[PDB]
Amino acid sequence: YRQSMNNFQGLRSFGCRFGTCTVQKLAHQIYQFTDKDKDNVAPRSKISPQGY
Repeated sequence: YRQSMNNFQGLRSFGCRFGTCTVQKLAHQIYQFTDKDKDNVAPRSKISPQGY
């Protein structure tokens, strides 16, 4: 089993200008807690961990 990794304003939420830890990889969640916009894609449609 696994759980959250962390939580804060934004201290360790960045390190590389581009790659696997940039505004692009971070914004992935920016629209996950609000989901204001959509582009024919969802976290459930892609993967299906079934709450693991």
